[PDB]
Amino acid sequence: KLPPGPNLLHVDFQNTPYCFDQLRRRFGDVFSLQLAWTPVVVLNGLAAVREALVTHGEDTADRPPVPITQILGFGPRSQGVFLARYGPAWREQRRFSVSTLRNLGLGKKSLEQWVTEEAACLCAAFANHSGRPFRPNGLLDKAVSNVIASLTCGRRFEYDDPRFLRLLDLAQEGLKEESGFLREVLNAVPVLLHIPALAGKVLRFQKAFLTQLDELLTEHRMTWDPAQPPRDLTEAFLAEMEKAKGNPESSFNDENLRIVVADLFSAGMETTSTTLAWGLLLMILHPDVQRRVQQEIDDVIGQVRRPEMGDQAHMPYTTAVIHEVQRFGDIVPLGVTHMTSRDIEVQGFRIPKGTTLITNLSSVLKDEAVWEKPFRFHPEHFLDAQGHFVKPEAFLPFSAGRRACLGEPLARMELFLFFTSLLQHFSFSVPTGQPRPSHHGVFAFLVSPSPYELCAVPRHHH
Ligand code: HEM
Ligand SMILES: CC1(C)SCCN(S(=O)(=O)c2ccc(Oc3ccncc3)cc2)[C@H]1C(=O)NO
Ligand SMILES: [Zn+2]
Ligand SMILES: [Zn+2]
Ligand SMILES: [Zn+2]
Repeated sequence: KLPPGPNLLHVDFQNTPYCFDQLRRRFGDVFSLQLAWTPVVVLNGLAAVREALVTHGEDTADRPPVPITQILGFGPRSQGVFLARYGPAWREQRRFSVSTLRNLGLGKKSLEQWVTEEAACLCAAFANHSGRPFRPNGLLDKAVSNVIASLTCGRRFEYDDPRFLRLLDLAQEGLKEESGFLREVLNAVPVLLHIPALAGKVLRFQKAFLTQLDELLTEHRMTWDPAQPPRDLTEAFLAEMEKAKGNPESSFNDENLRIVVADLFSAGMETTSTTLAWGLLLMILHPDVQRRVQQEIDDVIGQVRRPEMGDQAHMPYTTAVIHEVQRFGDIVPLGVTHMTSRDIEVQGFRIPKGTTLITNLSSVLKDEAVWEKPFRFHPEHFLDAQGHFVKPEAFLPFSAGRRACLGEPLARMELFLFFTSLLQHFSFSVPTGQPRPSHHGVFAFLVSPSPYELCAVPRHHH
């Protein structure tokens, strides 16, 4: 009983999410596609995604093999987390990252204070624009990159630092290669790998990004004090590397240190800062909502004191707006692919072993059966009539199951602290004479808002 479907060129790749709406209205919530000899089943809506990732989660936590990553040093015990196959290498790094982030202060007050210190740096770089129009994306990336740089590498960088700039530039470009035509065709057709020029051109920026990290990791190895408890995730990793010398089963090796640190670092940049970029864009398209958040900040926090996570429970409207920015911004619309380890049943359809699953997360965040006004920016999607915060089950921007985004608690903290700090100290607006920016993003693996400019005008002198 396989799922219905049409394939290879009946799929618009310059606007895939809208194409998958058409096939879902045609064939239903679970449909098939055959793309380059790989069988694909697309999952749509909460129940199909939840059935596959939670109910059959034991059989859907694997990823599709990616032989092109062999250039970045990937091997059976060197697989990072994000593209790692389901197995001991993935499980050890995932638990290590999850608990190392926690022990470095994630769920606690030292990280909150760190993030608001970085928000102040970001606020100051905003004020240095003298109320003139500017694209906020670059400074967002730097402020958010410094948070993950702090957790993984034990340091931040100056916004003018050329090494930081190169690091961000290579990462943004290396992300663009993950969803480029060349990358998948050699991952699809493997043999083309050996051809020298094809090997030297693909993942040039991802290989450059890793090279630039090796340089920071080498300096960190110089400054690390093993006689003291690990200050950051790289030190925690290196300590585990030492204990594991002589153990060829450990994923704590030199090949995996650069991959894991790159994984967390690059993920820590591109996600939260893109969401924040949608946030500001939507605050200048909906100044009524901006003003209402600014009112809630004043009644709970004030205009001088820095925000804390203990405020959020008393700020349902600001929490609603932030959730709505993630729901509307829809930053990863087609998720990250999984693959079945067994035959499974989703929505009464049989899905064979070895099928690439596409969790259509956009079809969950914008499900017309679930949300009042899915195609509008509407904070009341997360509010009830008395103004209490409610989170529907369809809020799945981080996916579900054993592979669900391990960054989620850091993202939640960063989103709240950076967002409220910016709105606490500035008033954001479309620039005086410019056309009203689009609310449609540019589709890639990650969906950023269409490029726009804003003006940040302080709310106070003192
Ligand atoms: C707004 C911010 C973010 C969003 C919307 C987001 C979304 C996602 C999604 C949809 C997945 C795929 C889960 C699946 O396989 O079904 C994922 C995985 C992952 N994310 Fe995030 N992410 C965000 C921020 C972050 C941050 C800040 C980090 C690191 C600190 C991070 C690290 C990871 C990692 C390592 C994985 C792989 C998890 C695994 O395979 O076990 N993400 N994320
Ligand atoms: C270590 C690697 C260079 S190995 C090859 C792939 N990249 S990448 O820089 O192209 C990348 C970055 C972010 C991302 O999107 C995310 C991540 C996390 N949560 C939600 C969305 C996807 C891919 C690195 C990687 O795996 N990072 O995680
Ligand atoms: Zn350190
Ligand atoms: Zn209520
Ligand atoms: Zn101020």
